[PDB]
Amino acid sequence: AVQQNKPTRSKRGMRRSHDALTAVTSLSVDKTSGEKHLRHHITADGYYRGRKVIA
Amino acid sequence: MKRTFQPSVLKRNRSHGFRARMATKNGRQVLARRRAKGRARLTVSK
Amino acid sequence: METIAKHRHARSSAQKVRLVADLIRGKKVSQALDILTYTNKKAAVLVKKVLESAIANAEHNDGADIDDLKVTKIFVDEGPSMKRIMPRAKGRADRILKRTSHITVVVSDR
Amino acid sequence: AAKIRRDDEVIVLTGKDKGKRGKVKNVLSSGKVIVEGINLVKKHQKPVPALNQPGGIVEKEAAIQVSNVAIFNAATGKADRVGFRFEDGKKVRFFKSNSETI
RNA sequence: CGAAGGUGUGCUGUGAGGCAUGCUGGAGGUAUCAGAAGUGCGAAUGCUGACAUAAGUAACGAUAAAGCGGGUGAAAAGCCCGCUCGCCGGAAGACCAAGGGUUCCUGUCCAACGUUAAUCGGGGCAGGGUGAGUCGACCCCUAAGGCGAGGCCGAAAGGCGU
RNA sequence: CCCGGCGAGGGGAGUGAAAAAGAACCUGAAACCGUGUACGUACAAGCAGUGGGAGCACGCUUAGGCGUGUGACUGCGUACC
Repeated sequence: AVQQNKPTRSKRGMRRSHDALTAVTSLSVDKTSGEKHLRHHITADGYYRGRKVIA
Repeated sequence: MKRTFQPSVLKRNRSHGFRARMATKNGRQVLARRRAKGRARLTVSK
Repeated sequence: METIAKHRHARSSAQKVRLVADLIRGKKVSQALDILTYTNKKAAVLVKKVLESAIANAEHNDGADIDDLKVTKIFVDEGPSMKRIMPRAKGRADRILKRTSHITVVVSDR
Repeated sequence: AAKIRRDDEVIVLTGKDKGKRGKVKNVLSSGKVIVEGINLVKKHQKPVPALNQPGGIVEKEAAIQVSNVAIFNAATGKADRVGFRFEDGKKVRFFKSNSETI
């Protein structure tokens, strides 16, 4: 099955109106090192909730 | 599945080579036509 | 003062890069860098490199200050396409397009 | 034969250096000459570790069309044209303003 | 002191059209009256090039299968080292002839090629590698068949044969 | 000189009458794809225009007007060969 008429750029835009991305609301700050990280994740230096975990 | 081209150098040369073309009056006509057109390769022989 | 930076003949589709470009239009530079660091997309790396180049140009060639900069303009345009051949069934061949884009970022202090 | 030759004294007829004087350094087969101190350009030269040569911006002469120079006549202080004639058994050049051998 | 061409604006004739001028361009244009035509395009499932739609949709090629630690690196699910697991074994192992022709080994690079990433490759670039009295070819001998001095036959070209 | 992987790509300085003359290089049309501004659109039914017509924004102004963009509501109206 295939189209009988060619769709328009207006309809292309209307269909695409649900494709936008969402950004992270906010980041968290560790209490000992001061770094920013994703909530419930460890930092890039190896801290989580104030304690060093990975050397 | 088996296809149509099955190579063999001896058979190629005995069928379309320079000496085979020279052995007959029509082969010489093929060679004259190809020289008149100005081809870079005249027969199949290396 | 406005400062420009560009990436031309980038290997990606304009439609795909615009999704990431739309996240940082009109923000402060620090906020924008934080946003880009946590987007799981391939276009984010390219856009981030271009933004960093623009900031360095504003510091070195125009005597600007980092704390006062904002992303005043950003856009993506289409580039040339490379053409390739892909075989299909029953001896029929199709055409493949490999699309590219140009990326432009403008930072300003006003 | 040729009317302009190496080691001559010439004056410039056209271009930005119109009016200056100099000497001919060498003659090229395309119809151009290199005159000393005339038609200078600034070249951006890249360094090369081999040959022990650094880079920089250099000034050097560029070739100029031969029909844009004239042979200088010190007696009159003016530009001139050249002609050819046989004197003893040899060809020679001579000035056309006063018919004097060069 | 700005030609043709490209792009806006103002005026003008019943129409096909005409005139003036701002920006772009960087060296050509042509009155009037006459003369000659490859002289005007929306259609021919017309011819050649460029670009859309479906759509960021189908698919990424045998259901033999992977886990973890260290190394290098701008970056490692796929490269290198180590331990464990799984699959073939009259083959999915080892070797010749035919066919191909540098794909072989070492160093260096990641644009394009590899249906994904690639630090990796049968990819790019440069250098190296094939040593015979006894292995093969050439050489001596003939099969089916081919060519064939003189010869027989056929308008020519040619056919069959010692 | 600077950002970047001793990348690709870019910003300055310098050359030249000119670099939107930078090697993918004279001029640079159209289809097709974007960024910014003004106005319209989430109770409304069809070849998408034509006649009538509020309101909003903007330039003149001889303060009397006019021009230019958009166009709610309403009569008529089923492409071309």
